[PDB]
Amino acid sequence: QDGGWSHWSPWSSCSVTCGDGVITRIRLCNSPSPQMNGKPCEGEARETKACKKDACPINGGWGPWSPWDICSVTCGGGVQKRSRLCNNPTPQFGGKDCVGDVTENQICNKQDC
Ligand SMILES: *[C@H]1O[C@@H](C)[C@@H](O)[C@@H](O)[C@@H]1O
Ligand SMILES: *[C@H]1O[C@@H](C)[C@@H](O)[C@@H](O)[C@@H]1O
Repeated sequence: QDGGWSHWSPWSSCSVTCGDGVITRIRLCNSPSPQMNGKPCEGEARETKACKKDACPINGGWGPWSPWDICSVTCGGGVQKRSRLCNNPTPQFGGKDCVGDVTENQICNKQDC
């Protein structure tokens, strides 16, 4: 009794919901399975195909902070600024916006005036 392949199983769904992945389907050497010294089934027991979905969301990421602006003062109470860019990367395909402020403030040179 030589082995015989069962019918293919239904194709699975895409391995991913976005971007590229694969759909798989399987067979069993059980229709009939091989007996002792009978020929085993010839071929593949699994078949992986490829599926392509829409691009995955790209969440925003902050770029480097700009250098601190020079202090508005040399003694008592200064305020210097600093800025950011949400373009490393820029949000795309429904990705989340960067979290946080685009600009930063801080007191400086607050000392003996
Ligand atoms: C599965 O992957 C996530 C990241 C989103 O792209 C969903 O829309 C998709 O179903
Ligand atoms: C700037 O502030 C003035 C008042 C002086 O104290 C300078 O020495 C400082 O750089």
